[PDB]
Amino acid sequence: LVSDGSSRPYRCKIKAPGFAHLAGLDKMSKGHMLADVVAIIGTQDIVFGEVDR
Amino acid sequence: LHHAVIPHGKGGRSSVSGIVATVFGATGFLGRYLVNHLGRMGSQVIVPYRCEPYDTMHLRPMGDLGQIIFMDWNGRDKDSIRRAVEHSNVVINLVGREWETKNFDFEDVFVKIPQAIAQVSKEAGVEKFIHISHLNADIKSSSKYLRNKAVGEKEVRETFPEATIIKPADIFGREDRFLNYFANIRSLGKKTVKQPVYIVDVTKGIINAIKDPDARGKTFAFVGPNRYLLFDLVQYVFAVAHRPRDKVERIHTTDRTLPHLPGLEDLGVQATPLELKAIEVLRRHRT
Amino acid sequence: TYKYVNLREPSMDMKSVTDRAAQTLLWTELIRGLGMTLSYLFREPATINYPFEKGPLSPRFRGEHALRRYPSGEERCIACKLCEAVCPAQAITIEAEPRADGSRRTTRYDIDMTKCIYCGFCQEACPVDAIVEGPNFEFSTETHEELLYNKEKLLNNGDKWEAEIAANIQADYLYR
Amino acid sequence: PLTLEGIKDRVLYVLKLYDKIDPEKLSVNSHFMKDLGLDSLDQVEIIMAMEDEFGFEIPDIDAEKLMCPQEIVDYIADKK
Amino acid sequence: SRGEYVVAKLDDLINWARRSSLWPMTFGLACCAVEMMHMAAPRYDMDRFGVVFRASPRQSDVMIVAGTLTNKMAPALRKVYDQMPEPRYVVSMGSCANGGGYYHYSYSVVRGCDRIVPVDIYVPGCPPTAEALLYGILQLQKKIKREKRLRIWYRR
Amino acid sequence: TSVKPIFSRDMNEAKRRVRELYRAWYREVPNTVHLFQLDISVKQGRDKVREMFKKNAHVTDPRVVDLLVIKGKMELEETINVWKQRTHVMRFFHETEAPRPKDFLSKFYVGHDP
Amino acid sequence: TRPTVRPRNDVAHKQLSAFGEYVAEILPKYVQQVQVSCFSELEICIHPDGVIPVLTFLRDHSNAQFKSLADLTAVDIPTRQNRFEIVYNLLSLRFNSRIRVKTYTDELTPVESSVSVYKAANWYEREIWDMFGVFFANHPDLRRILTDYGFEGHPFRKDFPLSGYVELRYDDEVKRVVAEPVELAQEFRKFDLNSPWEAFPAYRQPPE
Ligand SMILES: NC(=O)C1=CN([C@@H]2O[C@H](COP(=O)(O)OP(=O)(O)OC[C@H]3O[C@@H](n4cnc5c(N)ncnc54)[C@H](OP(=O)(O)O)[C@@H]3O)[C@@H](O)[C@H]2O)C=CC1
Ligand code: SF4
Ligand code: SF4
Ligand code: SF4
Repeated sequence: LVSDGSSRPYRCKIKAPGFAHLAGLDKMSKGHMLADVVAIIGTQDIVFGEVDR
Repeated sequence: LHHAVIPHGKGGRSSVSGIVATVFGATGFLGRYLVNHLGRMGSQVIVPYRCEPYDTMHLRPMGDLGQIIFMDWNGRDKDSIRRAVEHSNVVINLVGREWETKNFDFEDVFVKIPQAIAQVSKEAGVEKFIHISHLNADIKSSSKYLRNKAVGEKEVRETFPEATIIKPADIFGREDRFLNYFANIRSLGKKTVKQPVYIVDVTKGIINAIKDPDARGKTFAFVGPNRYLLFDLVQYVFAVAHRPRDKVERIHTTDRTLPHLPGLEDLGVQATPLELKAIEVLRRHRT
Repeated sequence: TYKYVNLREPSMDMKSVTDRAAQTLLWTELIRGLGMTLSYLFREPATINYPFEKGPLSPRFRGEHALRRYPSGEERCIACKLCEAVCPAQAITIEAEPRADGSRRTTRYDIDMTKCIYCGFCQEACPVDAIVEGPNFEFSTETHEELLYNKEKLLNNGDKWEAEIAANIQADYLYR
Repeated sequence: PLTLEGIKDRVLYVLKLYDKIDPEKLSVNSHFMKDLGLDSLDQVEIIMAMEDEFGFEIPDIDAEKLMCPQEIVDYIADKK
Repeated sequence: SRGEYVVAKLDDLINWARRSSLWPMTFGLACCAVEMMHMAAPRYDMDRFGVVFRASPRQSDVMIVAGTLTNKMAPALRKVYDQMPEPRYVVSMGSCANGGGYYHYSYSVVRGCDRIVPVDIYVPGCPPTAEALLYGILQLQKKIKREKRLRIWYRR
Repeated sequence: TSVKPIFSRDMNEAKRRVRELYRAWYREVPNTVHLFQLDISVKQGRDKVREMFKKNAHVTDPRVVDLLVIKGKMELEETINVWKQRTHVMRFFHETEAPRPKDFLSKFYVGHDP
Repeated sequence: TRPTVRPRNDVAHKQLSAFGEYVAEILPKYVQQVQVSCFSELEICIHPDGVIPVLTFLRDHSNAQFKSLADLTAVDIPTRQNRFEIVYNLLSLRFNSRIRVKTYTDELTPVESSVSVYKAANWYEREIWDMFGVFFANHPDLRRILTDYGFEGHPFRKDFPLSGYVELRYDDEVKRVVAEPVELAQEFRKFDLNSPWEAFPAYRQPPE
């Protein structure tokens, strides 16, 4: 949170574990196949709303 | 006139524009594009249908929130038609099946339908009534189609005389009839000179004429830019498309210009050629 | 404090290694999974017959957006604009006028059912409990025109019932 | 069959083939940029158009240094 | 008028055959997808209504647009809509999807899915409760009960 | 006053990079108009490309020219891939009116647009 | 003062004060502010040249480990010539403490692309480039991620308004989806909530 002396926040921002987990997908899946990639997307819990910020 | 019929601000997406249009038809081709360009203009369209609401459903979201409105009509009673044209600024008449049915001929749709709607219109007090017609529909032979359209032309000219009787040539587009029959072939080869006019210049002309007053009373006719042979056009269609009785007689019948009545140039719209839009629309061939 | 996993070894004793070989070549715990799933087969399944049996709820559900009124009296709303001041998608639209009597009232009280996220802030913000989140949740509306409530629609929807709303509030006017 | 005059003739008819040039009006000292009313946009159009016509890549600084028909012909005579 | 009698009976049979199973495709962008999977749950059934949840777009009877439609989403959404058989119906689920909703005043968001595909059944809520969504599918079935296609074809 | 520019020293390197970027856009157009199964002649597309270049010719500040070159390179990458669809490429064009001219009296009929 | 008001520890305040004084003394080349709030979370305010040297110091040295990287944002503050604020956030695995490395920057001059020492900063830097336009020289790949491709404007600025300039709709004219200038259906009303009367006397700035 970034707050002016105010009732409105000046700037909020969210550190998202979904975004951080999706960030390393190439190095997590350099040596496998596509169903294993779907299992990689599964094995890090995803909502795809929080990954957006 | 009352407020909320005057224009307001810019155009598009429920900006309150001028005309409130009662449209007969609009489930077909040209009426659907006309509702599309009035929705781009931002005009309220009252359309009655007679069919299943699924057709008016897949042409429903053209307008903004609650702009266009759907109701019912029938080809028999004046009460439903009059209820549909109780409060209307402008009204357009587009109707017609190109084959006779069990309950309708080429007669009495083109004859009986403009009679009752023009009756309740002239008793109603509508303005800028635009009635379509096929080009060169005569008293002459070869088509119950064309002669019943000529009778309807004489009717709309005689009663309610300040109607814009409008006619394009045989139009081509995304859902053309005759270019589809050119695709749905087999064959035969004849000669006829012919000018094709693309659909969006036609409907742009119709919306410009219906929103621009002082251009009333005069019948209009739309002109194709090329005007060459039919069989050369069929060779052009097969070349661009990569592959080597009533409709065929009514395309071989008559295609001429008339120096009496004014066309595109008194409206100020650019004409799109056959070649550009034909290359745009001739998809769905082999790869 | 931590309690981690996967710290063992396959036991080199003959019985344990031939048991792992028996599971490998005899398909055992797969059939154990089949037995567990057949045990859930022989249960009675927990379904509800939907059009006849409706699923249970709470006395504080947030549904219909109905209005209330006074006992044999007039409209409960004052048009004090608190609900439009708190409405986090601004779906409330209030234009207020007083009538010929003198008490301050409205002209236009519109709820957009599209924008309504169903918080409950307009219920908590109402000082006189004029707007109340309703009990029933069946809108299912075939046209987008019909999903924009007017104040008269809200009054008809508050006069189709109060006894449900009054029973829920009279049960739970003590928590909130 | 690769002389200076054959390259100049093929450069000549592709200058004929370019549309906005009015007329061709070839000269060894033509300078079609300012003496014929053209843009540096049209300069780089013609330079990479010759690149599209008959060969080597013609990079940016040598694309800048030409500004002239016969100097293009002589630069190709240097490079080809 | 046994011609009309056969038309009415055959129309009843074919429309009951349409509204009987109605397997959808779950498009399901945001948390409305989670509530759709909660009406896929063992309490609120879908087996009873012939309704099979299925990701296949090629055989989609109805389509439940749910979640939050964006500008980046919309051409791919209508491309999903195109490769679909012409008897088709649309349930717009969710305040986000049936008119913009809580993200109505924003950029990158189409103001409801009315501006892309036509909508038969709007069901509002955030999330629209699985009970209420199942009610909306019942009123969709009653819309299928009133369609009169073969009546219009016979007296056309 | 210390300002660190991106690439530029004078506008010579600016001219050099923008003419190379225009060469890249020229050899970019026909492959894309063939790949996306588009509906526009190549002449019209190239003329709208060079019209978009000629829109911002009024900038002499070299950092701004560098940032324009970097933006154009970004969108040339994203259109030389298949990452951008038919919608964005048509969105560069304007075939849906948008009819608004700059006449005084035309803006006086459909008013309140000074 | 004691019930329902959160008490604090002056011990952690003294620890962070001494630590920030230590870091300020031993990297004098770029330290401008070392400020400590009331609830003991450290802030170090840094010139935009010592990005790589200060982060290479703060990753290591066995007195401030701070391996854990978090948020990056550049809080858009006008009424300045250096507008944007790049905020590194660092967490120590070994010491359980939070330091905020606020370096300042302007619109067009790059800071030096912290992805060289921080492998978590890659999509963070790509996000800041997409939403703001803070350029990052010596970076592998800068693209637009968390925006549309054909959209531009760098929307998390203050110059970009709430609604976008463009708005999509499908049309059957050209049989596809097109963008138009924005035609809102309602105003997005603006409540003048900035009430007077000085709710905090301690944070008064000196007027002119
Ligand atoms: N090249 C061309 O095709 C040209 C055509 N025209 C004219 O333009 C008009 C529109 O053409 P087009 O779209 O191709 O054809 P359509 O048949 O699709 O248009 C007629 C419309 O009126 C409806 N309609 C027709 N007959 C009846 C009826 N008996 N009862 C109820 N509704 C009826 C149609 O179906 P529904 O009932 O389902 O709504 C449709 O909505 C026609 O009148 C045609 O003559 C003019 C010049 C050139
Ligand atoms: S808060 Fe209650 S009384 Fe006040 S305007 Fe809203 S509904 Fe009316
Ligand atoms: S529940 Fe609906 S009407 Fe009430 S404050 Fe929330 S969005 Fe507004
Ligand atoms: S309406 Fe509510 S539950 Fe549905 S997608 Fe939007 S935020 Fe999620």
